[PDB]
Amino acid sequence: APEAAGGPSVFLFPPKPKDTLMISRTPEVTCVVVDVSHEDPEVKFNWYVDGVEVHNAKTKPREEQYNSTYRVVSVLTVLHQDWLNGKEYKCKVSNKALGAPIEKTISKAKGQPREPQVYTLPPSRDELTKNQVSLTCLVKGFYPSDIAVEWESNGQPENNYKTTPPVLDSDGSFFLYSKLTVDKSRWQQGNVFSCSVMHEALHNHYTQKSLSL
Amino acid sequence: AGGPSVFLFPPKPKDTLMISRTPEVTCVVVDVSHEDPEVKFNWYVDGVEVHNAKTKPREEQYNSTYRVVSVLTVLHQDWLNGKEYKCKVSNKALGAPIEKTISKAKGQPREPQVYTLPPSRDELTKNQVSLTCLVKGFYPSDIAVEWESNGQPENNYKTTPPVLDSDGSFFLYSKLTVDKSRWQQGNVFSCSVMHEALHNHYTQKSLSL
Amino acid sequence: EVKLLESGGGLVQPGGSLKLSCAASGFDFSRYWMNWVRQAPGKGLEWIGEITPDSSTINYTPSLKDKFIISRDNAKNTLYLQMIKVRSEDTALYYCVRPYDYGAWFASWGQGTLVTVSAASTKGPSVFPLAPSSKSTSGGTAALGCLVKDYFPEPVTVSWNSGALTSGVHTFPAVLQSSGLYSLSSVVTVPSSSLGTQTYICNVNHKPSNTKVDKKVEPKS
Amino acid sequence: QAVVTQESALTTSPGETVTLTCRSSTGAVTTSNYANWVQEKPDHLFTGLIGGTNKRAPGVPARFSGSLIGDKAALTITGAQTEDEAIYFCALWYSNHWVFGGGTKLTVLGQPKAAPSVTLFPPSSEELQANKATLVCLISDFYPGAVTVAWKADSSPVKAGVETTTPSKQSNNKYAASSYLSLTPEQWKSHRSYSCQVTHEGSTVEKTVAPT
Ligand SMILES: *[C@@H]1O[C@H](CO[C@@H]2O[C@@H](C)[C@@H](O)[C@@H](O)[C@@H]2O)[C@@H](O[C@@H]2O[C@H](CO)[C@@H](O[C@@H]3O[C@H](CO[C@H]4O[C@H](CO)[C@@H](O)[C@H](O)[C@@H]4O[C@@H]4O[C@H](CO)[C@@H](O)[C@H](O)[C@H]4NC(C)=O)[C@@H](O)[C@H](O[C@H]4O[C@H](CO)[C@@H](O)[C@H](O)[C@@H]4O)[C@@H]3O)[C@H](O)[C@H]2NC(C)=O)[C@H](O)[C@H]1NC(C)=O
Ligand SMILES: *[C@@H]1O[C@H](CO[C@@H]2O[C@@H](C)[C@@H](O)[C@@H](O)[C@@H]2O)[C@@H](O[C@@H]2O[C@H](CO)[C@@H](O[C@@H]3O[C@H](CO[C@H]4O[C@H](CO)[C@@H](O)[C@H](O)[C@@H]4O[C@@H]4O[C@H](CO)[C@@H](O)[C@H](O)[C@H]4NC(C)=O)[C@@H](O)[C@H](O)[C@@H]3O)[C@H](O)[C@H]2NC(C)=O)[C@H](O)[C@H]1NC(C)=O
Repeated sequence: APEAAGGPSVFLFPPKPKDTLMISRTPEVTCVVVDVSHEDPEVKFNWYVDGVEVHNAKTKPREEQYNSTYRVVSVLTVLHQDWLNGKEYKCKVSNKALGAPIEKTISKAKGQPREPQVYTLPPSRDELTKNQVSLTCLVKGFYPSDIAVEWESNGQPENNYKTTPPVLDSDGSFFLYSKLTVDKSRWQQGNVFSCSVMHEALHNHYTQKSLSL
Repeated sequence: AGGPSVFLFPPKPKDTLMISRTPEVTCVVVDVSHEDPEVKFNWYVDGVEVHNAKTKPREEQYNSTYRVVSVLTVLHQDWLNGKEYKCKVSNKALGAPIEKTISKAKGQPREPQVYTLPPSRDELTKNQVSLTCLVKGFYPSDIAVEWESNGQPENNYKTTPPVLDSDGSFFLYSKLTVDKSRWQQGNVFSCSVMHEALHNHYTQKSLSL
Repeated sequence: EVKLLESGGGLVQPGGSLKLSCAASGFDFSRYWMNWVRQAPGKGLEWIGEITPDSSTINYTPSLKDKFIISRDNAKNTLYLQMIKVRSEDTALYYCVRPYDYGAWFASWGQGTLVTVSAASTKGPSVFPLAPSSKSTSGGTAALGCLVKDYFPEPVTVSWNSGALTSGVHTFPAVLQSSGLYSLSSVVTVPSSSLGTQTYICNVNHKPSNTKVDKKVEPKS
Repeated sequence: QAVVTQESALTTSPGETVTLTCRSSTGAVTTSNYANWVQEKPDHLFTGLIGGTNKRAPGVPARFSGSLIGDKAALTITGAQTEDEAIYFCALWYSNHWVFGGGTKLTVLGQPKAAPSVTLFPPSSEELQANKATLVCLISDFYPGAVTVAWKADSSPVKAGVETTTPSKQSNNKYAASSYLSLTPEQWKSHRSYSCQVTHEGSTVEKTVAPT
């Protein structure tokens, strides 16, 4: 039986690609409840890992919205291997304004993981007439789309780089590009720039490709 | 449960750049039910009501809803001059009519810089190679990118959406996949870009071994 | 919360004119169509009309189109109903009604404002305390009240201790006397062991005569 | 113009399915009539239930549904509850105006009989000082909604000066009524007592008050 209009809305978010691929980092799944009325502000949360109920989840303080509604957030810390092995995370939301609870289930994108191929491209000859040059990192053939990409030099993330969102390729895998902008003088002086990638299908979940003149 | 949703789309970038082509703003209404027999559209250009839009007949979807589209032909000059287009959707089950507005992004237009990049030496182990077209420093984000080789179009390409850069301009990349043999043979490939801030709204950059 | 509060009702002479208001809060009033609906005594609902958010279209029940003028002022979050050359058949509760964003067109209703079309005079109420005693006590609770006599026209509302006392309040529907005047009573039930710790006030409002009476009610001696 | 017709009254029982209908005098009710349903509870509390034929308003229970059946609009309540006791109005859209039907009163059977709670107040000192006297008999929480009220001066019946309201349905489905006995202060002071006698379902509750 479906809910009538004007009731709460539930959005379930996956952990960050980086958090799942580093044992030091803590990956978490996020259950966000919107359109929570003032008349019925209490939201109850029930979490399930492959159908088995858990209790470690924390409910964040309810944020007051400009549109006169409440945003209620539940944060569940997940085990790195549990998320990667494809375990289903169910968030159950109970509220007085609801006729029946809303249930959202999140899992790592199903499908054979595919190893990204990482390629660094120097600036086009035509760009060498400019004050700033572009160093390109092509990351392709990866699955799922969850990836972390960074341009760095001398152990510093570079101040001026941008990465495109992943794009679905014709073979069902994904690709993206990350554009690093540097002053031409730094490129002409032989400084080494590196594109660092983290993905579940890379050996040791990490690869680094470096480029220089 | 929440009824219809409206999505208002800009014209195709190539349509606004070629006088021979007809640019249109499209007001799409989804989640229209069998109990929504009428879907009325009111259109405004800079808040002034216009009457030239055409509604297409409702189209049933596989999720048992209908999709209702209204198309408004726009002048190339009006879109490019930043006129605002508003679509208002109503019927007797819409106590609050739905309004959406669209216009070309405000700011000084900037010329795209087009750069072709060969495959990385590392990619030459694979049977298929990537030819890259970097298009940067353009404004607004409306742009068209295609590939050609020996007069004919190359269609085995994928282009990223425009990305907002650190200086307020946009960039994108277009990736053309070719068999290594075609690249090793010395065949010339071309990346063509259509944008308002290019000569005759078009430019082309070639790439060969 | 969506809130609609009608005002401007009361006594109007036959052939007279009256403008009602409906104050809206809790939503963006400029986004919605608004309706006016009425209910005459012993009758069903009758639609009066509606107005678009921008006032470009105003629709009316065909038979009522020359008797009413609907308007709105989005900046003041207010809906209006001008009633002109009213007759006895226009005596009714008038409701402003907001549709929900989608679906229900008659979703949110105000409590209504009563328009009484009559050549009779306004008459404010005489309020008398109905004192609690051992005789109005039954087990754990005691009743006390206010008698609101001989007013015209309806309605009268009664609150207790300025709205601070709400549990156990019952305001009874009025009796229509052979005289043409109305009387009603409001009763409040309190704990019997609380008798003698405080005095009470019934706040009697008779908006049609611009009269409010705050009557002291104390335990019987 | 167009006339909209509904059933005057219908009865159901807890857990049953009941269908309310809405007919158009112009012919078949279409989706272009955008059928609406409104519920009226006591103290003139109205709430819209349905619009656009079958769309529920926010907070409306799933047991309420709207549909079109051939040439009429319909409101179906599946698994009726005692709290569904109300008057149901339908409204139809006719190109440039809405038209409400006459409404359907819904009775939910099986509700237990409830004896009236009676409180009788004597005239106040203040009213007596103003040379008037009113005895106030308040009757509440009775079900079904029919009582008869009789007054006595000592043991003698009194009909002169009595005004009694019709019973009115309360939010809890039970009924309330009032009866007022107007006397002179001399009549009040000269009798040993007065009584308000409330008869409901053949049983009577009598309350007495005395000037002393
Ligand atoms: C019932 O079915 C409807 C139709 O969907 C089709 O049929 C069903 C049964 C499935 O098989 C579908 O796979 C199939 O597509 C659904 O309608 C869709 O609703 C969603 C919202 O719920 C709409 O999403 C919005 O999409 C915008 C982009 O839309 C363009 O691109 C789509 C491909 O990515 C394409 O499918 C669209 O047609 C549209 O294409 C453009 O159309 C214009 C006009 O003709 C052309 O000029 C362009 O060239 C086209 N471009 C391309 C690339 O083809 C997004 O912009 C939008 O995002 C914004 O809003 C969301 C909130 O929803 C934010 O999160 C976001 O940040 C952003 O602000 C949004 O995602 C979708 O477009 C609808 N599809 C169609 C075909 O109209 C119903 O949802 C569904 N109902 C239920 C109950 O399931
Ligand atoms: C009342 O207001 C709230 C809040 O509105 C927000 O603030 C106002 C000022 C505006 O700017 C709003 O646009 C803004 O959202 C509304 O809540 C929103 O409700 C809609 C649906 O009605 C939700 O849409 C869904 O969005 C998801 C994707 O959401 C992610 O990305 C959004 C930006 O693209 C963010 O706004 C979201 O917060 C969310 O972000 C992710 O959050 C997780 C943690 O929870 C992180 O791990 C991620 O990293 C992070 N990602 C990013 C890119 O930041 C989409 O998949 C889905 O299809 C819907 O479109 C909004 O998400 C939700 N906003 C918020 C902040 O919760 C209410 O709807 C308003 N009520 C009414 C009646 O209008």
